[PDB]
Amino acid sequence: LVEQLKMEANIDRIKVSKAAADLMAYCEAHAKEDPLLTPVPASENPF
Amino acid sequence: TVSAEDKAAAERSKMIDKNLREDGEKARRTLRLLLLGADNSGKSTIVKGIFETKFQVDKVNFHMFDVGRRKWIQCFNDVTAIIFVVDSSDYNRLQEALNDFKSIWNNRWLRTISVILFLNKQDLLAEKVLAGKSKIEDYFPEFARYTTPEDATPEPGEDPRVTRAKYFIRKEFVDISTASGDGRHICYPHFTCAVDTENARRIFNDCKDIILQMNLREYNLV
Amino acid sequence: VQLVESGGGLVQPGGSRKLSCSASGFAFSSFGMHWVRQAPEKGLEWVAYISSGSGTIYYADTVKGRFTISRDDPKNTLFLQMTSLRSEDTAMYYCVRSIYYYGSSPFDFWGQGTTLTVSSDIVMTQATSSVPVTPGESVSISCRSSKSLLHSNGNTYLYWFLQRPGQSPQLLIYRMSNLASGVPDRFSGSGSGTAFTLTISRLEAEDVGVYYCMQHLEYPLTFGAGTKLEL
Amino acid sequence: PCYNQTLSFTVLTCIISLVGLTGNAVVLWLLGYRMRRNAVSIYILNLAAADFLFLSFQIIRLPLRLINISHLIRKILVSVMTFPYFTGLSMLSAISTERCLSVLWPIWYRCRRPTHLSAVVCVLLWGLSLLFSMLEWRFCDFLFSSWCETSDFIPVAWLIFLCVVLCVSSLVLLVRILCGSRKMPLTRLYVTILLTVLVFLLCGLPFGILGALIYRMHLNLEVLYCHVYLVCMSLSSLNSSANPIIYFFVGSFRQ
Amino acid sequence: ELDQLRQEAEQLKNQIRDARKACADATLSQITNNIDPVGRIQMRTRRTLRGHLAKIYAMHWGTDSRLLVSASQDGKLIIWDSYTTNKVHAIPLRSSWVMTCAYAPSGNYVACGGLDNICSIYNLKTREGNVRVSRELAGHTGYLSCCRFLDDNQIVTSSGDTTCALWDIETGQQTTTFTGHTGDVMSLSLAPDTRLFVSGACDASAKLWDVREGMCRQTFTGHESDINAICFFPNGNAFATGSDDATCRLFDLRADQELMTYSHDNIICGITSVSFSKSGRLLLAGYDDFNCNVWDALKADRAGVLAGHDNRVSCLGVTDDGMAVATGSWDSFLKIWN
Ligand SMILES: C[C@H](CCC(=O)O)[C@H]1CC[C@H]2[C@@H]3CC[C@@H]4C[C@H](OP(=O)(O)O)CC[C@]4(C)[C@H]3C[C@H](O)[C@]12C
Repeated sequence: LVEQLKMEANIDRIKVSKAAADLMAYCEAHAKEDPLLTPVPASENPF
Repeated sequence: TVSAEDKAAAERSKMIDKNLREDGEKARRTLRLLLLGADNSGKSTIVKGIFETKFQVDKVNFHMFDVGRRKWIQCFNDVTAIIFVVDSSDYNRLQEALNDFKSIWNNRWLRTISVILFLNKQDLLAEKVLAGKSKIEDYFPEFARYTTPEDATPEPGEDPRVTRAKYFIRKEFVDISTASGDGRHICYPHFTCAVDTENARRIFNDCKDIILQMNLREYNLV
Repeated sequence: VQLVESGGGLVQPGGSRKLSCSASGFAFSSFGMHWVRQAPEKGLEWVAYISSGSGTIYYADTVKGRFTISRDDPKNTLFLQMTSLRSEDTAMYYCVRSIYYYGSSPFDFWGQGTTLTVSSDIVMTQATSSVPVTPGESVSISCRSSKSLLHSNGNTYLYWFLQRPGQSPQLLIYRMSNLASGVPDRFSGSGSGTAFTLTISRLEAEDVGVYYCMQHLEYPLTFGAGTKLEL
Repeated sequence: PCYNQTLSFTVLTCIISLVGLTGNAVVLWLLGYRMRRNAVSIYILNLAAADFLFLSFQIIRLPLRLINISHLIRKILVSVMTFPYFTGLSMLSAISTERCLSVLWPIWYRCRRPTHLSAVVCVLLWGLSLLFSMLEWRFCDFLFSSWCETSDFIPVAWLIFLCVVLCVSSLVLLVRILCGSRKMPLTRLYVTILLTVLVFLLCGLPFGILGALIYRMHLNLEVLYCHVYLVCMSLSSLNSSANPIIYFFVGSFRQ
Repeated sequence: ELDQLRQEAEQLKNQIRDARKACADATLSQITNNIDPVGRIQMRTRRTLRGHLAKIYAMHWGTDSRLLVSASQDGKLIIWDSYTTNKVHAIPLRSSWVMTCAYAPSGNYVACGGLDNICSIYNLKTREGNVRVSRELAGHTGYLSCCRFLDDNQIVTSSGDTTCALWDIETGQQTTTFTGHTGDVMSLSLAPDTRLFVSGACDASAKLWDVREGMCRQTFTGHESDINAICFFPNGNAFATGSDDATCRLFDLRADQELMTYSHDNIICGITSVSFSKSGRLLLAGYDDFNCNVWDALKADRAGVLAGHDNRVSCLGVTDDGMAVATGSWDSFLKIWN
């Protein structure tokens, strides 16, 4: 806390809008390659 | 159909099922107890990571676990009973023991686990009371309003004052026990002299009563 | 990790002989065991299989009723009893361990052989029986199954063994893709249904020998004819 | 219908059978998949199945007593229906004695039980209820010799044995409960034990004793027995209807 | 002296809070309000893994997404083949009190730990056809709440001693010690790149630790209760924490503040386990209400309920391809959901 609090005091903090935008971009980019979002046909479902 | 290797894998899984069933059958006939105490209470002297002791009485096995809390007490959910050991010789830490018992009794995950209470000091309590150096009423001002009930089970070699103090402490634990229990579990208060050898029998009888209560509860009798 | 077998000898035709396989260094109780015979001139031929826990028993269609395979897990040993020996049975017998679970590699270890002297199944055929090779080159061998070894679960049950003459055969690649534990990375198996191949790159010493491809799709466990490699 | 006063009896028995099927179906569905089957839940399960069969044959049999009288297939129907009846009484006795044994020896019941005795007793009692169906069936019984032609009181012996063992198990449980430490939950344990005893005796049992006495003395229902048989049938139907209630829904709604 | 240090710490905390507030201009809810919702997600249970005789406390999927390890209170570590429900392995443990599972990324090893304060690494793929304990890592003064495999030789384990430890398995000794938590650390989540990890503790704070440096880089304090579970976002620049206050929270590594709260008025049960979908759009959250929940990670809207357990859901996992989600509960049953 003597120096760690000051070490973490100055972080390269980008705006919350930028973080939200990149999170949403990642979510939309990979939304077409996972099965829990859109169910896959039973032919390609191992379970 | 499944292939030959898949059939052999299924056979291996069936053998594993049989081994697990056998292990569970052997482990079902043991009773798991959770030993708890604050300090200098003689928890390890009750019966003559985790310290685990197995003792067998009346052809039944008991497992006693002590850990040397709100997080790891969650694991002991299927334990048959919590054995809480209290040092009654002193009174400065007696209220700390009362708060500890209240916290354990009112724990969310221990809402169906009964407690066997071992007030571990009997002779030391007698010496402390008879000496008169320490005023028990000073720590607990409820002595003026507390009187020994008409129905008493004193031993042959006892003094009325020592019996009154012992019953006061037992009552001071059982009011906490009975305040919020909803009937799902019951505290079993006892008194040991730290030299008494009939302590595993007491745990055995209390656990038999606990198991009887569970049988009555989940078989529609209670 | 040791399978030492005893038995064998001069037996008159129609006689009976029991031969044993003592297993040490591994959990014999959890391994399904095989007896596999090979003729003095011909290749490998699976004989019998005793499962783990003795729950499942299989024999070849040529020795059914006259051979009895059993195991003694507490004694960690395997038994093969024979009845009515014939001259077409005299061979060299191998005791093979094989454990079956997901990702397992059955036919891991083959014990040293016992020499016995008496005096519907799918076909795995190796087109080439002997090829000339030189160290440091690249060679490829192939064999064909009677029917596709691909299964509905995506596993193609093809196993490659290298005899290395003068010693018992050892597993090289299993399920036609996977590599056995301890074999060099130069070996590589591939192929599709009814057509599989094994490629050896930069052959070194202790590589020449007879290569057998066998199937584990159905329990008759047909072996290949073998493919000898020579300098 | 000997002369009259049958439509109301049929309607009441049909309503009781309908609610019995409803209760047995819901309890069977709940216990088949949404249950753990610890030690006695299997007993409630097969008892509910037996009751479902019992009121199933009850609904199959009773309403045709008014139309297209044949007096022949009804004997077959009651003979078939008496098998789920004995099955249900047998599992009632099994439940009673299992509770008595759990109270008497809790350590053995929890620790030393084989964890499969319930299914063994299940199949044994079902197979035994397949037996003792030859009470009235003195028809080509001798296919060879030492058999009771008319006075075959073995089914009655089995029924009375089930009754006495159930009663003695309940009595022993009550004595053990009253002769120990008193936490005093003796307000609903009394009512549930007495209710089980009554629904076993005041209902259900009258049908069995009527059947035993009717096959003991060959009575053709005459002109005065056209009302007591209907009463016994309705009592048995009510017992089979209320059995799933008292044995599972009381516990389900208790918490 | 002490007063000056306390005043300096308070001023630094106020400055950090002001910096976080200045970097907040629009919440993710406002940004994603103009986005089509996930709708209703109906996962059905395809496989049920029976064979555990006690409450299941942890599980971990394999990297091949077919084998899964599980630990229960009966002192058995069981490796299942999820496709066939076949039991690939089942081995006993020295201590029956085990509350964490780890599956090596290669699959050659598994890990376990609990009230014995020892992390046991078991070798699966070996000779002699049986798995044996390959290593016993000791040095934690408290119970082990989570353990994760950095690789086949490194392992990060968080304990109740209010610490985490990076061990080299070959040496068996602690390579790095991460300290700074004031309460029992209950969970840890390795980053996808495996260079830093987040650890949640009983002090209602989630701390991001750099594995290479060995020092805490960021601290997040949004919860008001012990953080039971933590899960890194698939991107690696965010994570989700689940605590006893019946709320989940989304934090960012670059924004240094909470993003969304996943809570409902009808939910009062604490969180026991959290997980993300493959794309990170759905946050799977195991609860104490005997059932799991699916949250829209971008809109904080419930998508569905995974209610198949008769007791609380203790462990959760999602396969690397996201095909299935495995939930293990205290009713000794593991269920795979698709
Ligand atoms: C439960 C007992 C078995 C006794 C025992 O196991 O110890 C069963 C067996 C045969 C059953 C009788 C058959 C015909 C009897 C005469 C009438 O005939 P129907 O209307 O046509 O049925 C009415 C039914 C009837 C009064 C049945 C009464 C009773 O239910 C019996 C006796």
